[PDB]
Amino acid sequence: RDAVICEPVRTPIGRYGGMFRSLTAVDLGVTALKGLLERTGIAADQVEDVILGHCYPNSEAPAIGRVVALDAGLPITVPGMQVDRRCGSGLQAVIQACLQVRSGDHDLVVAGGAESMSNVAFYSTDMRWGGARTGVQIHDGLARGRTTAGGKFHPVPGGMLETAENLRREYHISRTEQDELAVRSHQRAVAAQSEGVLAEEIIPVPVRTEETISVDEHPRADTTVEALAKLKPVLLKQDPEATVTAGNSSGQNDAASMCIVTTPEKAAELGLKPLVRLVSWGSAGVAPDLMGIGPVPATEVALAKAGLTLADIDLIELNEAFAAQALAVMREWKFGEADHERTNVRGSGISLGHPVGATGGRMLATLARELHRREARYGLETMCIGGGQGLAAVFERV
Amino acid sequence: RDAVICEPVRTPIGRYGGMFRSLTAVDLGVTALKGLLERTGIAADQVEDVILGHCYPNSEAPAIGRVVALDAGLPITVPGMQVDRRCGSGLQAVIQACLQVRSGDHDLVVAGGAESMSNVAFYSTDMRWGGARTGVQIHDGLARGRTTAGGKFHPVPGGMLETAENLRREYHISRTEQDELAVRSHQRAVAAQSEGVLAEEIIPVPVRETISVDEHPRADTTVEALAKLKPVLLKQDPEATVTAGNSSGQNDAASMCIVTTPEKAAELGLKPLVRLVSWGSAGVAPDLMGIGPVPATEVALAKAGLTLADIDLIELNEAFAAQALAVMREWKFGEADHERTNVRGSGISLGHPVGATGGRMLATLARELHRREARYGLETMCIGGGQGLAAVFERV
Amino acid sequence: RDAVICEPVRTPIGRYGGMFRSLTAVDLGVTALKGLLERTGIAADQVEDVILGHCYPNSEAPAIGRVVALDAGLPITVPGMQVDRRCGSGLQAVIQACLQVRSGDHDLVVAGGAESMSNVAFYSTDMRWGGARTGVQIHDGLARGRTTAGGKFHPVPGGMLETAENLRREYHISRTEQDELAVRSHQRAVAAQSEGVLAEEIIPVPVRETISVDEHPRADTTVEALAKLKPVLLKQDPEATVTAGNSSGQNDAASMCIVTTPEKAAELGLKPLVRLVSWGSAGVAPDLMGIGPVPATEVALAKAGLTLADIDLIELNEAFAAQALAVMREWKFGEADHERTNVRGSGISLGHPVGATGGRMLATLARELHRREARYGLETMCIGGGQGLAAVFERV
Amino acid sequence: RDAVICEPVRTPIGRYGGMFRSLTAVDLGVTALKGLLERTGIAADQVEDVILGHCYPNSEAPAIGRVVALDAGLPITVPGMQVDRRCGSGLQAVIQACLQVRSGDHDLVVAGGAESMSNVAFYSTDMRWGGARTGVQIHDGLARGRTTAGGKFHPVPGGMLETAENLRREYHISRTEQDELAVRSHQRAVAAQSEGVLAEEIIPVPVRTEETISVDEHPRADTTVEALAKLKPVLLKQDPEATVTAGNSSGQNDAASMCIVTTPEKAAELGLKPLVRLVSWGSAGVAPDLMGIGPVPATEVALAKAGLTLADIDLIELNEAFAAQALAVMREWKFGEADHERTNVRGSGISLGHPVGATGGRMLATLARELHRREARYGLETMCIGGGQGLAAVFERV
Repeated sequence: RDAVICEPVRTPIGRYGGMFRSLTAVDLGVTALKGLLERTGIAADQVEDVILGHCYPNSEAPAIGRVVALDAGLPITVPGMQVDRRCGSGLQAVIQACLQVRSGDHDLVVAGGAESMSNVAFYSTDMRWGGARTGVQIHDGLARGRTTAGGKFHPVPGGMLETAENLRREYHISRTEQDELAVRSHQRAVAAQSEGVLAEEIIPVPVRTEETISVDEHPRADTTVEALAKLKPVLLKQDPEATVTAGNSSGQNDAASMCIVTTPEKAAELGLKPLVRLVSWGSAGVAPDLMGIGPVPATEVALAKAGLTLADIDLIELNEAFAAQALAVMREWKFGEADHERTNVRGSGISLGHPVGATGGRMLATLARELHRREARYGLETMCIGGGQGLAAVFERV
Repeated sequence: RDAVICEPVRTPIGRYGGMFRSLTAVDLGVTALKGLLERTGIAADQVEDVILGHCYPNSEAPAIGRVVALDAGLPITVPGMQVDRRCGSGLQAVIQACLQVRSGDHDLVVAGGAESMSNVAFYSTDMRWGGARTGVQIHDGLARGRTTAGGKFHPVPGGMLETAENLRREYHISRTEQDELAVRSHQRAVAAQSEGVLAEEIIPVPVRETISVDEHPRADTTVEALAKLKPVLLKQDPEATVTAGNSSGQNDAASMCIVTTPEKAAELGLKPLVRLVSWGSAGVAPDLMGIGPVPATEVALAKAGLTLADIDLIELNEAFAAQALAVMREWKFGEADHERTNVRGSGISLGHPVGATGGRMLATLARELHRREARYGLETMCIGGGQGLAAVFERV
Repeated sequence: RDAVICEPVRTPIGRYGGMFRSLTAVDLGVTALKGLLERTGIAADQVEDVILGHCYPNSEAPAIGRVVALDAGLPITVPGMQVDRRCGSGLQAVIQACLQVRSGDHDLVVAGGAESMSNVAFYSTDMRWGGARTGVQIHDGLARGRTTAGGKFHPVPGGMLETAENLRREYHISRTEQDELAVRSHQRAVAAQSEGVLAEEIIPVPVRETISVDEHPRADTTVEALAKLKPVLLKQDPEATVTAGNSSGQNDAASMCIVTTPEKAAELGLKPLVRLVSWGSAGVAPDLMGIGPVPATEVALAKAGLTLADIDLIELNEAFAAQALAVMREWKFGEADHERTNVRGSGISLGHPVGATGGRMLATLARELHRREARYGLETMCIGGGQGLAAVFERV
Repeated sequence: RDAVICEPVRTPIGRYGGMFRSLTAVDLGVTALKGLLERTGIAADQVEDVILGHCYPNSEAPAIGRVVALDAGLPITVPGMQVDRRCGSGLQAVIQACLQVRSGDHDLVVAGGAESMSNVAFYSTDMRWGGARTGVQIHDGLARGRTTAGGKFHPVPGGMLETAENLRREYHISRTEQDELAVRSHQRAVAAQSEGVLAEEIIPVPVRTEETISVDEHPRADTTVEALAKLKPVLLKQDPEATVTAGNSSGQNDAASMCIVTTPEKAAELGLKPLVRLVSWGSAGVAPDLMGIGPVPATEVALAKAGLTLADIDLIELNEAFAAQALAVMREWKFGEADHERTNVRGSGISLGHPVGATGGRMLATLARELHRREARYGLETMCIGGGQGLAAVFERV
């Protein structure tokens, strides 16, 4: 039986330290979840699991999908959980949801993701037993995670950005091209805002001052290659040829994404309108210091399973973790000017942001809704993953 | 296709602050994973995913299954990830493994769990934008999580231990009943040790000395001795019964198994022990979490078209004696059922290294089914925050 | 022999969280000390000791006098130290400097104070020997010191402010009288600004922009406006009167001066402004701390063979209007006396940067005693935890 | 007027994390102070000031002398305060008490020191306004203080220990020499114990599992050059010629010290028995990275003021922060092995411990009492100070 995606929504995406700074990841998740349930009008006891991608969990919200469900006023009979495959966590959550619905185990579950990078904890492993002899180290959850996802045998001191430079280096990718991709990104997000399509994607978020925010914080209409040319590469001191700036990289962000994963039968029965179904997915491991190229093997797996080629794909969502990383993938994919027209049509991580746990759900909402709008057939959602992985899923319009 | 479980193993279980205090959750997981690969002799590049339950993750090891893969020396081509459904995380990892093997997506994956509760972080969310007006709090990862899992509308100030006092109160469970279960638990664990059946489950672990025995079980445990302990919530509640002796502890361990198909198992010369029949999950009141196994088991049994009468062996994690006794009252157990339940010990005697508990129960359930030539096995646990998880397995 | 005070200076006084927030107590101390040496033209190796009152010290700057000396570029041969007698600390530093000059041990030393209440540390006594059992608490140094200065036998939960309410209650001091004094204090501060007399006390501070103006005094304070403010402790006490308007605040600053002999001074071109006649210290009940200046002053007047009527100028740090008015009650002040007291403002308008307050009061008293060609000045202050300190100086 | 010292006493000295770990600096101070007043019988309202050296103050006890007075039950009329000149703080408190008694301001005050190094705080200056852009550090009050004391232009990343190797290197001091000094220190402390002389100095401390402790925790009778040779130099990694070990270094410790400072005329009126009068004191600054040599110029100043030379000094207390550091000073003094007979005759920081704020009064209680038992005339007390200072005082038997 099929697994279909219904009403994929998200909150707007705030900047790190920005408009959502005072909201927890649970706050955003509850908003998105309540928005989803209001739009679909389904009974709350129809939900059989809430599975959330979530990359900086802590005991403020253990097994966060459960906490989100309770805090949104779902029955205590609704189970939930947390998954982490770094940047792929929100797609991981969806795939998991698809497997347990296709299997006959559940008829309807929620898949999503929530991240408040503004409020990632500082933590220490030296206070339980005392620093009387070692001292006490405190770690930024965000900063520390950049150096550890490849474990002790594959060190990347400069984390993901360092690997983005590695790709720049290996693929001989110019700064200009990187900032050019950056500009397109902002233009498509800003275009999509004005063309009124983001309205169906977004659950507005009430913050309190009772101001309801319904626009993404990071996109800018005045973005240009000349302005971006002025930006300093983050690793310039250690690398003369460094190209990666804050301007052609995705930032740190706050957001939540939610959707319904069900069977076509159950959806008809509840008056849902399925937008896509899962055709295939793939995962893959690559070298931690080249994590950015993770989408290429992942996508090959997903395409092979489905019996498709990349030419069979009408729409592409590729999280653009860094411009150099994304361009590397598109080089491997042998992309023309023509291919950019079907890729990241409403923006990407660079323009919208990268609220890690929620990104898979953002890309999905965009992909699902745009396939429908273009009456296109196949979509590919794929992303690189810190520590050296890739995830890809192929969807087909219903 | 069928998904079968092969070579379900685990490290010994260390006490909180005890023998494994110097080892991280990754250290423990790496040792279990390497011991698994060494026993099965399978090439590392056969592993298509490492899915681990891990309830107190932090940035020392993001997406821990991937880190454990790489730190165990597995190729960069092996993916991995982390899952948290509290106490059910280990079973959850196994279930997901079965779903992606049964679906035809993967042929062979590793499912397991890792927890170093000795090294769970202290943390704050008041230090980034400053604690000028709010003040600053630093939370014990363990302690804080006990109160927040039911969310803001179902806080439990006394954590999971409060929920056990609730079930004891509701079910009229005497202190003596609880301590008898506890004594039974230690008896079985120690008996299992002396019998030598543990050598099959356990991956020995080297510390800076090579350990291969569980830290917590005690041969000398008596009802009279346990009567001497003071209930943790005595001040709050004069008829409190839950002590450190009839509770499961905080612990360190890692658990690993192969999830694969009969066809792939046979090519690799593996010995499939059980296959997954069905599973069920459920939500209950956070303050009554401990009852979680009752509706989750119903679901798993319903799906399998079985009844509890059809179940030859049961693994129930006994987070607390009072919690477990409440489950078994709903199951209407007699003396005799006790004989097919947790026959090599439980959380009370072996400890509860949360993320790794599910794989502990599976290693015993899978192996004990084969050892007894029995047919059906049930694995179930309560879950902090008010959930339950259950899985039915069938001997291959 | 004689001890005379030369060139008493200070930085502007920043609000807590305000204009100097990014500057450390050492940043403020170094600026003030460099300003002092610049104005005086003294050679750096002529400084024999740097003694600083400093009430929230921490290991970023141990024995802060020495750190400030070295960071201001004095040679490694210049000793330095830290003193703490709460609010009296800066006066305590001056008195110590006088003692070891008058004794003949030293010919020239620097006395001062430095406080960055913006950067007072958060600290914990639970992280050394382990937090699992107790939990880990981290305290605001400022919030914490509110309840501890009187020890365990004389608790004052509401801190110094509670003692201000105590004095309000004992002396039947009206809310309106308090606010009148607060307006008075702001008027004199701005007056002193506009008249350019302050430019002489102040070493301007460069921030990443040079600042030379105190942050808290407001030209527009009215009894009408202050009446709107709510008593901090009104919830506990309906008759509470002490607000943020008629209290001294939390602030950042440093003060410095030269303490030398008349001969060394003449020899170096220094212009001695005053000499220390006498000083006194006293302890009072922690819960009536604010009355501290009354016994302290009597001690000091007594050792000087003077009476209060003999004093030409008073500096009284008004930590709170209610406290200040209580002292003035006991001093049987009349409207005329208010004219010779705190003529350039006080804690309420300028702020109360604890360790640097004594040096502020001294810079005003010394220089206003020359402006007015007067003879004796009194500097006195209540102290955290139930103390009082006072010093009589005489114009040279 | 002279300043004379009566009844200098001290608590036993606990080890870092040892027998006094559940006691605060105030607890130790209250005990020593109650002990002083109970021995002497001095009426409490005769005390005009309680001045305590204290190097790791925090808001648990602001102006610690005042707190200790109150907590010891003294009348609310007794003022008090805290001073910090690091290692010199206990002597500094005594010197200040002498100045303000010699001047006529006071007739009688308490001077002492208190330190619970077991209980020194960890702290941060990054948490009030947030560490979003700076990150967060938590510092050991103890380890941090050792690297910051010389300010920004004289950083010492290796702390006190580094300065000790510096002295070892510049004075060509052998490990064996250092360990020999350490052995002797323990011998003399251990002998002082068995000879019964320490009971005069010591105020026994009640502690609850209740026991009464009256013996110093760190001195050990089994200290041998052979045993010491076995320990590895703390800075060996950095410096293959490193010689300084925990065995030839003073420990971190908890204790408190108290004495009466008064005039001959006041002591007579109350029937007190003064032990010594303050002849002179000196203070000096040296390079922070050579802080350990501080006593040499400090002592020169005190001797010059006194019209004395080192030849006139019958007894010497020198706090040996490190054997290397102490030997360097003795090398400057041109000390023979014969001078060891008059120097630290009941032990030193290496054996007895070094509870910083209370060390000054520890040395004074020994010096004053030993000067009378030997009916010698002059005694010197000097100490090197972290951050590059020295403090010295000459006392005369009364």
